[PDB]
Amino acid sequence: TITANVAGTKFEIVRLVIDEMGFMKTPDEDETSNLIWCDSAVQQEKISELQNYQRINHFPGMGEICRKDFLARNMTKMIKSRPLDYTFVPRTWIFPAEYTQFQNYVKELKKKRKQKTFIVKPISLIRNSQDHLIVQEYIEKPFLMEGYKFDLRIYILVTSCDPLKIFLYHDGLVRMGTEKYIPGSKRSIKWFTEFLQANQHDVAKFWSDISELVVKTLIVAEPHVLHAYRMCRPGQPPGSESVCFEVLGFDILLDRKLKPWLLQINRAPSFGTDQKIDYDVKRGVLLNALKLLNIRTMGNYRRIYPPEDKALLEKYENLLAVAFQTFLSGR
Ligand SMILES: Nc1ncnc2c1ncn2[C@@H]1O[C@H](COP(=O)(O)OP(=O)(O)O)[C@@H](O)[C@H]1O
Repeated sequence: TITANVAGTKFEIVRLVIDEMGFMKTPDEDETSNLIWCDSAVQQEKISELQNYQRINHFPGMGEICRKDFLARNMTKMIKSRPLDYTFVPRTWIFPAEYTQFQNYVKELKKKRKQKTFIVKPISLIRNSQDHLIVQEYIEKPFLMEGYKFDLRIYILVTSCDPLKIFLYHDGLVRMGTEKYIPGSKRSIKWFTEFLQANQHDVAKFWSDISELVVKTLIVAEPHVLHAYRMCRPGQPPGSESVCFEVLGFDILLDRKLKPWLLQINRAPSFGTDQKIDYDVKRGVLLNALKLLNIRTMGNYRRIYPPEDKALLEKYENLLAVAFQTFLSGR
């Protein structure tokens, strides 16, 4: 029947959900399983060994948008081509590569008598070495919740890279700060939207900005993923359904003007469940994801690609044309 291999997971909610969908757990050494779940990223050879009926929870080449240094370099090549479309990414400087370039930006800022804050990630701040770090402009005026800075963790389901299909879960995690903000309690996004409603903010625009952010982010990753997949899977017929799917964890910060900024993409987000908020959300994320796969022999998900809007789809396909063009230039 429909079987599963949960040897590569350490989270009970993953096993719980898979057991709840009706999957029969195979012994760990069994590679025949219809579904193969692994927490961390998989070797490309493992994806190449799959059969066309099998489904694994990771795309090959997704590290181009998950690794903060790769994400910075690729987005940079994209900003230079399409700056108006990609404004959701704070300026980032990869070290020890863009050291001199970063110093020049500080030089101009000094002469202009202006000041900016900068965050250093693997974490500390700076107001202006040969180590592998990254420098990023610091969003100084974040959206505060009762005087508190918070983080958004949204969950993205990518079911295919050919044709590209992207789903956005309309719920997630909110990580409020410990001490109040000046220039960790957990909550749900569903609750945060109800907050925005009571405080009269456009919840629809919030989701729309988030959706466009994700698609345009995956658009940057698409040429990397598509090539890796096709070289990993040379035995797939022209219209063969995707062997790979993936649940990505987007870390996102909103500024005072409720503009969503991309911080990182986690291809291996913790599905741990110590609290009830973690349970309901993450179970719903995993359960509905397997539902959409429809493994044979949506719920709180909304398809953001391909969009029902024709005009928006045209813009996306234009960006994809640029993404693939930018892709060939680098390699
Ligand atoms: N460019 C940035 N601008 C403003 N605040 C940021 C920025 N980057 C991170 N913050 C904060 O830094 C924290 C993220 O820490 P990070 O090391 O990148 O990931 P992790 O959560 O695993 O520690 C978040 O609280 C986030 O709000």
